Amino acid sequence: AMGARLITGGTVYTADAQESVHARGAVLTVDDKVVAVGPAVEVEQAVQALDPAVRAELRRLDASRMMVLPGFVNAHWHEMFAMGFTMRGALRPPSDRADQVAFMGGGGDMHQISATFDRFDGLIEAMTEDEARAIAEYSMWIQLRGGVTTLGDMGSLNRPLAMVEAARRLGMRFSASTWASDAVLAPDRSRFLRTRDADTVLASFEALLGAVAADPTGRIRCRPNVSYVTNMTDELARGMAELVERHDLPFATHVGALRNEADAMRAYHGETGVRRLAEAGLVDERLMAGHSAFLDDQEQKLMLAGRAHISHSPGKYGPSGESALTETGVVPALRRAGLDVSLSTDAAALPGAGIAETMRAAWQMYNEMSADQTEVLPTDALAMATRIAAKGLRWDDAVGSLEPGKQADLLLVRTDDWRYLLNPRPLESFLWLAGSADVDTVIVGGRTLVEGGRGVEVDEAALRDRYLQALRGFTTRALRVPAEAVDPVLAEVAR
Amino acid sequence: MGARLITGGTVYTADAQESVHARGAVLTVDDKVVAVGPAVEVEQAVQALDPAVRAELRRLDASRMMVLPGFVNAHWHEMFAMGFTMRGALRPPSDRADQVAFMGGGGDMHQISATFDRFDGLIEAMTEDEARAIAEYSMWIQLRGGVTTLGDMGSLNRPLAMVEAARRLGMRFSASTWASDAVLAPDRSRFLRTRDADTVLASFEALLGAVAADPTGRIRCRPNVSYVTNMTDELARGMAELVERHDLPFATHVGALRNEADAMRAYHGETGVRRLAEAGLVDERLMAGHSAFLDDQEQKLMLAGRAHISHSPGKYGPSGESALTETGVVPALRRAGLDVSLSTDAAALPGAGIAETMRAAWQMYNEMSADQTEVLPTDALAMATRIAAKGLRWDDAVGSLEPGKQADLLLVRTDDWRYLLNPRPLESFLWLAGSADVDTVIVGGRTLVEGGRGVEVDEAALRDRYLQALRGFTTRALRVPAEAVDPVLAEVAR
Ligand SMILES: [Zn+2]
Ligand SMILES: [Zn+2]
Repeated sequence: AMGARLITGGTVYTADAQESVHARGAVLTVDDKVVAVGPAVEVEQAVQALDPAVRAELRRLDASRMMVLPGFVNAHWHEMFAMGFTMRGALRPPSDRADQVAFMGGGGDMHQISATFDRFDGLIEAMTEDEARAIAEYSMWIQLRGGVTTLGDMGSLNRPLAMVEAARRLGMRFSASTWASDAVLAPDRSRFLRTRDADTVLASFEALLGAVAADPTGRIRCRPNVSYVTNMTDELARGMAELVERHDLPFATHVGALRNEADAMRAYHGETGVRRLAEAGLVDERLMAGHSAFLDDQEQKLMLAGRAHISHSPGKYGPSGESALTETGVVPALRRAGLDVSLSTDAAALPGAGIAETMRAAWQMYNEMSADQTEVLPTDALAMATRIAAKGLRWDDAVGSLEPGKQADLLLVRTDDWRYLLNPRPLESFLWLAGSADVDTVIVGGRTLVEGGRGVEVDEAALRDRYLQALRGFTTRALRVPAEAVDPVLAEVAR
Repeated sequence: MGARLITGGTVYTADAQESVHARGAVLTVDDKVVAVGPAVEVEQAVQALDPAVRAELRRLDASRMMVLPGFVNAHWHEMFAMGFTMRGALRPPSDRADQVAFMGGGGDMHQISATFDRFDGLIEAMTEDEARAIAEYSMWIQLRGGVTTLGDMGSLNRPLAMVEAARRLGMRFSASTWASDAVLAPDRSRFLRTRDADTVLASFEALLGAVAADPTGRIRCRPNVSYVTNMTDELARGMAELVERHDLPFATHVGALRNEADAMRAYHGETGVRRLAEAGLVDERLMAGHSAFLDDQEQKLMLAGRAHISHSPGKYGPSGESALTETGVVPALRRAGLDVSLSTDAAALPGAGIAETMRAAWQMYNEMSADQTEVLPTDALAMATRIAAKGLRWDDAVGSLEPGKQADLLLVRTDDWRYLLNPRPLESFLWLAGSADVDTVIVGGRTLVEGGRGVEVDEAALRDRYLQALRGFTTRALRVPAEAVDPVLAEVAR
């Protein structure tokens, strides 16, 4: 962006170190940065202290009927929209009555999960560049529409460079990754099959790192991940450790996700996920561990001693049949012991809970478990979806809070309807009765991308129609689903 | 009102089979559903009407919509009179100095008991106009969120003001009166009796007599006890006699808090469910609010009596209550075949509606059991419709879209990104939608809400009368200085 903007009159949640809230607050931005944030009258002094040239073109946004938030940082996300017709998706009968416990449910089917994750590379290769771009753009637009200004890929069924291109075009921030799986649990062999050379998987991530260095927007970073500790060799783990030290990067993986994980890990690898990561030298401040609930006392102590990070998705565990909240209570207990814990959406093949829905879930579920309405305050849920997530992503230098020097990444929500009436804590009303759909305005680096809940830098109808066309092509050609099953569903879409 | 055909959308019936019809239809004549099913089946029912009826048939195009039964919120309290005081409008915008209070940390049973015993005094200080203006706005919020049948389980309001508000808004209401005849005082080792049980019972009989004539089919009543802490044996035995004589449902709060059983034993010598069981109140009439802190014998009494539990998993966390995971008893009793419905409870400011509560149950019950099928989305719907109507003893008329039942239904728009390609729009609704996403509300075939707007109410007027009433009551009855109240009311974006 170019020029100064003053967003004044609303309640401003900063998610700074003090979790500061300013009723009748203001945010002054110049180009892509926040320069001043506080009470309207304090910020008005900063305006009078600008270069006259800058003040003369200052745009004033009246936000008195609005709440101002930092942009959501969704640090644990997967692009999976290519599986819309197959994965718990568009071909199910409308009735749910015949549904069965499957996949992640009932403790986890570890063989099926391992095998499914090892198949990703083959399905990515079956995708056209246009299908990748069209599906990435729509999938990432849905995140942006729900207030996500910084999105973290932790392993996607899509082409990394298609997703980088989608992020560049949409105007949002993206931490790109590659799919990394070099082992599969084969029960008929009584061993893991080493499915790939660790060094080839690491070279692919270095090729992505080289391509993202060439992007000049400052909006694209990358972070290597391992799909899941079941699908990781010692050689992949040691290589990731060496790569993240050499390039000074964050690192992400899924670990302690499922009840049946530890038993499969001991049987096939001879050791549980966190202890294998710890041996490789990966349990340290760089680590974002997805889920990380099924940890014994030694593994909890390794996470605390390393000052690691856990990303938690309490909005989506129930519908997947996962028990990564209440079966162990470990993630809330590690948060109480001073571990950084952020909130993330995870993802599915169809639209599911956004950050706003995940913030509500944490606020309900952590407080209920501890019989304590102060364990997660609404401003805690916000910090867990903004500043603390940015810290796990190692992007808190630039995003996650409204503070002088950080990027002008912010959301406006309308607070003038019955849901907000008389509440001096509009964030609380937002967690009670609002969601992703209630994000009104989205600004990234001082540029408005969304306004009145509408994209102002995209053709929403085009994003939708290209996604449906891409999904049809990929589903019929790559997934070999008959056109007879696909076309009736696409004919029912309300355009 | 005539015949209406609502066709083209996905129709959730919450009938006995939990039937769902993609490209389904609902045919209504006057106040009743006459046909529901596939569009082509229902189209046959249209051709089978009297020609006079068919000639004036109106068609609603619902092809871009999902159709639900009207939500039955069987456990609600009108508390909007406490907007400035109770966790409300005078708090600082920063939450950082908040402390565990009231229901939190196991429950402050002395403070809870004392607070509940003060209700009769505050209701008495209310004008009829204050009561009506606050009731109407409070109940409009329920209606706006898709609640077509609302159950009072003890309100800070005048019963007949709330009946009048329900009559005017066009929704269904089970009215109650406030019942508290004991308090747990810290200076005592036994309950202090505060009222004659017969006076408390006479108040409910005056309400029952006032609504007895009502011909609309929209007003019923159900006696409640506030909380078993504030109930004498004489009140309990009197309620039992009243509900037998008048053939009524019965509701109370029991096993709500960790610290309840210990206070109950210390002051009454017996826990809530056993005291209800002694009175003869643990039977099919009982809707027990919360009912999580039950030992083995009390769970057995609930199952043997075929009692009903109303659960509010949407609101436990923010109150610091642990009525879901600390015991896991409510999900376990549901698995054992006890009727369990979902309710909002209520607060003094707008909180989780039924839609938010349905999502909560769907996330939280499934996560606890590592089983995505323990509560299916259609289960969450049944728990907020047909099963709640059964607990309220109104399932004769409402709670499901079936021939003969009232034409009480909701339309939700399903044409945006949230719903795209999902053949289970209810699932997308629980993921990404809420109370605000209710588009149309029909009660007995009359449209009360359309495009998320009141059809036959001035929403700005309901708001402004509520704020006027709230100001009077807050400054006069709650003695909050005008200096604290007027700056808040001046900041309302009209
Ligand atoms: Zn994940
Ligand atoms: Zn209640």
